[PDB]
Amino acid sequence: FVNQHLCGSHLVEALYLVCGERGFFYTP
Amino acid sequence: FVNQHLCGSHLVEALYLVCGERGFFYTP
Amino acid sequence: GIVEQCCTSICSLYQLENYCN
Amino acid sequence: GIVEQCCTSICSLYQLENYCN
Repeated sequence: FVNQHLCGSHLVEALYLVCGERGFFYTP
Repeated sequence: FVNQHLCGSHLVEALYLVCGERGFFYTP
Repeated sequence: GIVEQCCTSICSLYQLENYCN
Repeated sequence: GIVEQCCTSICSLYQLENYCN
């Protein structure tokens, strides 16, 4: 799911799945 | 959509929609 | 944190906006 | 930033992980 163009909600979803309990920052 | 229990992907989605071009940090 | 405020209890716009950049 | 690297071009796990806390 990560090795593609990921935009908007799709990118936030990928960050959520990848980062897990660490969480993440989304800075567009 | 914001005034309810929001967990996991549902919470990240709400942050995405609310914060827009600002982006956000998700720190569970 | 956000999980306690928005997941385990009812979220608010007020609190969500505190996590915007 | 992330939009340029993952939206306008093909993302990678390597780059996504740089945005985890």
